[PDB]
Amino acid sequence: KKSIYVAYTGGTIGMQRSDNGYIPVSGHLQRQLALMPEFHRPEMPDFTIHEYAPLIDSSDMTPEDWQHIANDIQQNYDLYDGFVILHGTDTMAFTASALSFMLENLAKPVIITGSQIPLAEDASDGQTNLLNALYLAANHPVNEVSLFFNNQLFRGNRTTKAHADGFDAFASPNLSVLLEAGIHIRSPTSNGPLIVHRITPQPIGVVTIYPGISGAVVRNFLLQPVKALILRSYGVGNAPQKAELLDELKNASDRGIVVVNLTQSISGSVNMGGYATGNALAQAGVISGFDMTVEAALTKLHYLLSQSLSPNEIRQLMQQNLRGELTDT
Amino acid sequence: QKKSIYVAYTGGTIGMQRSDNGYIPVSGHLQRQLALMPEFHRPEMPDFTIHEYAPLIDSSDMTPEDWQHIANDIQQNYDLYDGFVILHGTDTMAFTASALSFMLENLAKPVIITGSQIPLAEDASDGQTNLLNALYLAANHPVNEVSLFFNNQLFRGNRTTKAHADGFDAFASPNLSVLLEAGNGPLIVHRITPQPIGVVTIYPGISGAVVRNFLLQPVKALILRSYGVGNAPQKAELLDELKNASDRGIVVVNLTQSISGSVNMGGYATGNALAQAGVISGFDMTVEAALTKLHYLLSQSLSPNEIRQLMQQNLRGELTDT
Repeated sequence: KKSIYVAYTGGTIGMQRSDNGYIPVSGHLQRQLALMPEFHRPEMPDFTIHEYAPLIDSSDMTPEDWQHIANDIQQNYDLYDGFVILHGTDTMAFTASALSFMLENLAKPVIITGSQIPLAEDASDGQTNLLNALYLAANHPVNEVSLFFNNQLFRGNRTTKAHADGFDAFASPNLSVLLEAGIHIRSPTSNGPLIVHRITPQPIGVVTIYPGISGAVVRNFLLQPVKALILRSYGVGNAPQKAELLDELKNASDRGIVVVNLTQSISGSVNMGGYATGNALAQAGVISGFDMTVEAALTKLHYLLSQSLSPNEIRQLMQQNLRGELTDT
Repeated sequence: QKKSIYVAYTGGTIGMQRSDNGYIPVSGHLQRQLALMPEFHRPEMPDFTIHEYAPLIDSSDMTPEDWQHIANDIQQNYDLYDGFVILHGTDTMAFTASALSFMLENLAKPVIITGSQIPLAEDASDGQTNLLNALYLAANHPVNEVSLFFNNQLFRGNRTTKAHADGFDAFASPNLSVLLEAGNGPLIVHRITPQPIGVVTIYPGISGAVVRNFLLQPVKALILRSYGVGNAPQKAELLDELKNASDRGIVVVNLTQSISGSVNMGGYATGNALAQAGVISGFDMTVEAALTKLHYLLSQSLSPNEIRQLMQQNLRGELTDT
């Protein structure tokens, strides 16, 4: 019989509906699951719940909380066959992305999921989300950080919260789902032992270009203590041919700031290869973020900046597919 | 006698020639080609006039000054035609459509912005179908709004964003159904000038220090892209910087990072800590609508409080009441 470790970090799935909003009730998740017979069928794995105290609203997640979850998996790695993380939906995609970088050579499934509604309610997907995450963490041989939502298993570092709320809140815009669990439509390295990278908060600006955007506004984004800037640009990665903008980006890159080009588009790739582009951004030292989500690029920069790497070492690794987060152009 | 449509060729690939050195401008190429394409001259097609801008604008180089040039061009032609088709590069098409929706008050004729990523001539090119369809719809199914037409879909302009980084299905209107699946008072033209706006995305552990720099001079407004239905970390380090900015007259607008759905933070009726820090809801606006709407409002003689009020009112169909 497989055994799964479940961290209840937070989220509405285990809470109680009240007039004053959803409220945490200690042990409520575990008491309810003991009485839901679907969770105890012969084909289901055994599972153990570690309920965080206090639970975290995912909007209050920090990189220290990423590290706490990674450490929890590392502590428990040899004791279980797989891992389920229960988490609020607001920043679930950030946590999934961060954990994919942090857990190198992962060779057991880690599946993050949750629900915006207490799981006893008919409108809640929490029962089906946790049932499937438990079953797949036990039986499905994808040894990656995945996110389960609306009967779909997505690669964690390709996920974004695509709808503000609702049962279909997550998408993987630049990668096919790993698995459909309900209705059907017609892989990174694990060679060598688990390595759990340390991550700390990093001063990163995430900004959007728009017509007429000033050098003065961009200069402010690149003031200390910024170490890296994610620029959200047009189409396949285009920005205005404006010396006052390009000069500020070049000054930043020349003093070791890592400046990364992502598209404002929901889907598709930046096409700005460093040796093979006329993009004036590339001449100002900006690197391509290919088809990364904001979540992947922001967590990948945390991962790389938290180690002992030079600016040039970070720029190279930002452009390399490390954990399945980006597609070669 | 037929409807008459003014076509401004402002820029984009549609009228250009493919070359080893990428697309090059050829003055008069679009107009010459259309004269020889019989589909443009059938009974249901309007009469049209092409005006080719010189130089053409690469839409990635668009400024608010170029928004104004296009608005002024529509104003000067407004009484001479039944409707207006603007040909434009795809990179910033949604920003121009959004800006023109605010600038052209009491618009009572169709304005359709469109374009193509392939020259008109090229086999199975959307140049021919996008321009042909836009001319057909402006004449035969007029919607008296700034609309964006692409890939057999007529979208409300100030509800559009670039969906795919490239390709035939470049545009979407995530928070409003298409105006068409195609398978009071006189015109006032408002002035817009460039405005110092910061457009930022929050993330876990974002610091007070980084947020403080987003709000330094000359910033007059900040679009904050936040989580889900408009949530941000509860930490005083962030909310204090936003409250200090609002207290000195900076307009801070809450948009969702989600491509679809709404911020849920009505001004008088929200437990949001953000609202206590002076942050206002941008409802379900696109980034394009919020950024162009701020340009529009900051370019007039309105106080910060007047801008905050008008930012939360549906002025041109850009946002939905919660």
